Amino acid sequence: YKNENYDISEEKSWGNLQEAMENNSQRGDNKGGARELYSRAKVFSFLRAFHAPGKEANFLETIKEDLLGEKTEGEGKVVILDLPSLGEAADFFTLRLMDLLFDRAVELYGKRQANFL
Amino acid sequence: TSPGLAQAFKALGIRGRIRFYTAREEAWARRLKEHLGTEWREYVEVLPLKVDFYHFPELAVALAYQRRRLQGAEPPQYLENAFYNLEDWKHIPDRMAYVYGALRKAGLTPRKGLKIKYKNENYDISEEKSWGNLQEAMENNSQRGDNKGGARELYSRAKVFSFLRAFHAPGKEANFLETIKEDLLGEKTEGEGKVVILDLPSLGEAADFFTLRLMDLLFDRAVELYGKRQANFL
Amino acid sequence: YKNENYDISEEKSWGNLQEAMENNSQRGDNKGGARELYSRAKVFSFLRAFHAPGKEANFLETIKEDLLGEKTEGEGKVVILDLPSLGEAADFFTLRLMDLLFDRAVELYGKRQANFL
Repeated sequence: YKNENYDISEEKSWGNLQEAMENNSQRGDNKGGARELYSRAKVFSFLRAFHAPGKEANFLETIKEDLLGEKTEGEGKVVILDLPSLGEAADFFTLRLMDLLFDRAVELYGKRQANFL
Repeated sequence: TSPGLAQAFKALGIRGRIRFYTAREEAWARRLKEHLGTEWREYVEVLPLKVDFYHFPELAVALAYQRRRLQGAEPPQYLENAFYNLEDWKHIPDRMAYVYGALRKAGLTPRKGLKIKYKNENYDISEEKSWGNLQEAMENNSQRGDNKGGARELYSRAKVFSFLRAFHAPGKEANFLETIKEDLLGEKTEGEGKVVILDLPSLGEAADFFTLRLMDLLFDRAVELYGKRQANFL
Repeated sequence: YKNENYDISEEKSWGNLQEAMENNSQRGDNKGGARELYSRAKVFSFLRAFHAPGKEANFLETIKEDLLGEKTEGEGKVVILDLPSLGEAADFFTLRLMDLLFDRAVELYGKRQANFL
């Protein structure tokens, strides 16, 4: 932020970040997308269920590497997803995973086949 | 046991009428030799579908501008500016350095001896040491406002050209789109027939882009010939 | 442009006009319709087929004068259009032509009749 390096993992540095972020721009001029997101931040509360702090995991990428990876070519990997454990976000994740897999398969076209069901 | 057009033409004695475009020339040449014999070059002509993107940077920007765009279509602003104003940049060697640098940063292998004119010193992209010196010089200038945006955005966000590695062949200067137009509607290739067969699967994910662009090119030329001669192709 | 007069026909004056346009436009402040059109000029490239320098270069006005001109009242002039020569731009032109003619037919109501097929 600006030119200072705050550590949001710490309570005091996060408080300093919040104070510097809110107090400086006390003019209400050009409340763009980012500022209004910060104002309406409460819309992100439901993500606390399927969130784990810090793994660079992105299980969608893991599934993509399992089914269409370079070093996982062949090997016939069977992927089973426990959709009911995802609650109300199952449809979104299913659609995004399907789109990602289809785009990867299209990119691989001309070299090798996707070969999965 | 069902023959193709190349084998049908050989039986009928029709020579020099098939032009085969593919990105797998070696694979098809071996197959052609074992079916049409040693003299297979008298019936089929094999031509490459790969293009040197350094020679035609306008094809590189067009391919990236019309990519997958997962679900919500979000054409980035920096690609849109480069897509519309690339021809203007060609008259300015300073801006064209960022375009060539963006291609080299993505991983596109250039031809040997290729040189650019960044600032006032001639650098060698094909040489690894000189490529490093050019890369550092592009950060020394990029320390103030300068010309942020336009060409500089392409160099910074040069990962959009990563997928072009499959379609790039250094030192080609072919432009098969213009070659096919001359084959079918060329002034000197008047009549006399010409069968053009395109190996679409070898073009991967760019087959849809090149097929639509080729048909637009051919249809516009056919309109220009109206009142003079007919297109006469299927 | 501004207050200086140029000659876009001449190469050097056109270059001076370009220098005037892009030299002072290094602000990016509220890009409007005109500047956005200038930045996207290639959209007009397909018009190169139908363009012809001159002043009385408008076949629509000539056809309007032929079919509804006061000088050509009566006459019975037969107008035939070679539509295929207009390529992919025929439809538009045709529509426009009709609308133009129709407007004049409304403007002459009470004075005379259009009288054409």
